[PDB]
Amino acid sequence: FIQMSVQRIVEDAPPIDLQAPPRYLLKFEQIYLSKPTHWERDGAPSPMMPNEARLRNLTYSAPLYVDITKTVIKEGEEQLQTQHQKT
Amino acid sequence: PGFVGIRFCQECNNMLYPKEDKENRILLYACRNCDYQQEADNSCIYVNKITHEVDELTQIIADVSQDPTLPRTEDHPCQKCGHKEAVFFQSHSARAEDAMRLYYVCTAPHCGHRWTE
Amino acid sequence: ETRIEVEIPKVNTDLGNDLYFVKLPNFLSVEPRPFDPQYYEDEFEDEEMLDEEGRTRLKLKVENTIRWRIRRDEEGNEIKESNARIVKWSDGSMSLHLGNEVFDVYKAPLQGDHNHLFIRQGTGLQGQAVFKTKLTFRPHSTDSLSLADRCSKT
Amino acid sequence: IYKDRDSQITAIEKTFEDAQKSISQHYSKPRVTPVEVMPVFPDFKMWINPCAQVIFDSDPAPKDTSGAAALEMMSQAMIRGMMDEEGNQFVAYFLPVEETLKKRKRDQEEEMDYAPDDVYDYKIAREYNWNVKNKASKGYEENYFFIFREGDGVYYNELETRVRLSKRGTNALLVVKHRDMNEKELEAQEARKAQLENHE
Amino acid sequence: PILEFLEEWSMENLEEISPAAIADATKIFVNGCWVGIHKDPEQLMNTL
Amino acid sequence: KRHIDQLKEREYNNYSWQDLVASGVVEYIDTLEEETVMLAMTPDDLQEK
Ligand SMILES: [Zn+2]
Ligand SMILES: [Zn+2]
Repeated sequence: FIQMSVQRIVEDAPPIDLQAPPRYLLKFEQIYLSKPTHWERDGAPSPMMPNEARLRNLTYSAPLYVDITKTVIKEGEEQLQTQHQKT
Repeated sequence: PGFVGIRFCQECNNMLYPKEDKENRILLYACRNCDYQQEADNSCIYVNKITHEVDELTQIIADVSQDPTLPRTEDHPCQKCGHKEAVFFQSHSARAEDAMRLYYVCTAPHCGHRWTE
Repeated sequence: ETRIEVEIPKVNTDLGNDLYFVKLPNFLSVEPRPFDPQYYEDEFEDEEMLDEEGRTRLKLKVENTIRWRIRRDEEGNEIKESNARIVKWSDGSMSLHLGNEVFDVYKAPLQGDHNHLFIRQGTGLQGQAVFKTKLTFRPHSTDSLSLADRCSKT
Repeated sequence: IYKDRDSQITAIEKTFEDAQKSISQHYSKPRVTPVEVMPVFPDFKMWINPCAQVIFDSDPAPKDTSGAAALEMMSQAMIRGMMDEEGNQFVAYFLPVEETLKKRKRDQEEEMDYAPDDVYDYKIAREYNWNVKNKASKGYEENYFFIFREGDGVYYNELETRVRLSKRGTNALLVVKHRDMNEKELEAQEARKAQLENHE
Repeated sequence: PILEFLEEWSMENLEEISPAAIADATKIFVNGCWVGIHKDPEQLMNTL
Repeated sequence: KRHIDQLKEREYNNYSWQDLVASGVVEYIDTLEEETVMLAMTPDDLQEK
């Protein structure tokens, strides 16, 4: 599931096109996964070990990131393709 | 008599239905969407075999001689080629009440002779 | 008997004593060109597009690749030096020593398969030998798309 | 570690230095001594010849020739492309006749490559449909075979072409007369020899 | 990979054949899709 | 017997269950395929009788 199905689900999703004229694409490209991590208020990273998750009643989970490319077309088929990485 | 198949129009390839020649008293198979017609030869437009005396040997296929889960015997050599080994089995088909009868198939490749005893 | 007369060149081979079929595992690679530090072209795959999975694959490819180089001995003679050595042990087992990494070599009979060695000559293939045994390599011991910890929460 | 070009070269050079360390004791079993330590080199001699892996669906050995002779017969078999009367291309599998095997043994014992005036007769054994996969075909897994030459080393060679034969009355005698290599074939051998040389 | 091998082998696609050939041939299903027919099922099973 | 010999030393030689599957000596059979299998309970069933 982690290694194949998440990427398949993301890629199979139809890109979203919006009309207010200007139009947008917003295609999701590739997924990244970090290791299970906890941040306190300080925000300093630390690996969340399962025993700490049991003791502090945390969820043992990993953050999921995706590459998103946004393109805008208004006139003259001018492409404003911009890419947001690790969203 | 046996079952009477169906005929297809030579033009539209649709099913031909039976009609009679009122003036000539002859049986015709006549299309119903086009205007094709034909002269029948069987004269039997319908059959219904209640007793269902159907031959199970016709349905057996010789490939079952390759099934490793079938029992094999060396006491019923096949007439067609005299090979000594055969597989045997029952009919296992609905419309078979006294279905404990055995059927035999020769295991020699390229013979595939089916029979009963 | 339709006699088809074909003029084909005689291929003189030397297949030594033992011929083994080898399916290289994904972690072992062969570089056929000789290693010359001056002429050694590196992969240098685009840093950018690699993922942690690719990097572990690249690292494993650098250390576990069979290479050979030409070194000049003191007397100027070109001696071919290999980076891999196969040791025949007294018990009959073979281990592949690649640098410091040891891979166990298993001799398995290619039962059931009919792998033959042929040589392509012109428009035909000339048979040379039949593959009887397959070698499989395994690291001798267990002791032989991810991302790094995000610096800030999200 | 191996982020920089220079760091990769040093690590490879370190592997060559480590391979030069004499191997005296088994890495795990103290009572097991190395009988023979052989370096692994590419096959500098046989690389000139394009080797193919042929996978037969069924055993190609002639039914009647069991044992040691079938392996020798199969090791000298010839496959040639044949066009049926209908233009369909099939591969005929030819096995050497007993007379050819004796003539061939004479050549091997007399260290003569081929007797120029000797006709080596091959008899067609079976006709196959051929699937050929070359290095350029998408998905070709590069397979190697290792040759153990006692006292010299272990030599690896690539299987550039994979031919899978699937089973499809032509008493065809393939009459082979050996000739010397033409210039074009020799040039092809040099091009293959150059793959083992560091392309300046 | 299995579909590639089957096409590569002697299997006939379903659009290529004529319906007359189905009667005596072996239908081939992959993950429930009827993908073709074969004339020599036994040796195909041996190969697979 | 040679497979058993190699497995007895799996600690050292690293010969594992995966090598049995690779050498085509063991197979995974699901229920549908089991419908077509002729299965011996023990090797004593293969002895001639
Ligand atoms: Zn009609
Ligand atoms: Zn018979």
